[PDB]
Amino acid sequence: SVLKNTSVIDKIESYVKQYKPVKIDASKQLQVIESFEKHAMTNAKETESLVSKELKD
Amino acid sequence: VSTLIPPKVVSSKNIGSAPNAKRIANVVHFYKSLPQGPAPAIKANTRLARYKAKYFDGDNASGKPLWHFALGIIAFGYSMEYYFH
Repeated sequence: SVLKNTSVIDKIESYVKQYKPVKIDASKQLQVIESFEKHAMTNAKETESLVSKELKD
Repeated sequence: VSTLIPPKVVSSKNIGSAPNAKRIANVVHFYKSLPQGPAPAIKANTRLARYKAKYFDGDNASGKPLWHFALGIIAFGYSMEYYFH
């Protein structure tokens, strides 16, 4: 309202409203991260098996 | 660019290098180890084991057996000293 002879505020506001869905979230990673986790789980379980058997020994 | 994972890689090699060789060297002898003087076998009898236990043992370890042997050889040799001269 402070601007009196805008002639362009409507245009930019319409552009912003049309471009409100700028982009969706990128949830692409669903298996490679799972691969890293399964490798880490394997390493952790073999590690703790080794540790437990070593302390018992 | 990502997080490599060191803290659970000890599975492939046990921690330490020099004591790894000594681990197998010192862990295996404790199984067949005498608790406290097991099977001492301090008693025997084969017509000479009593002499070994009484005199040839580590408790006394004195020169008395040598003197006894000398006395015995003197007694044995007296007869053939008489026989010869």
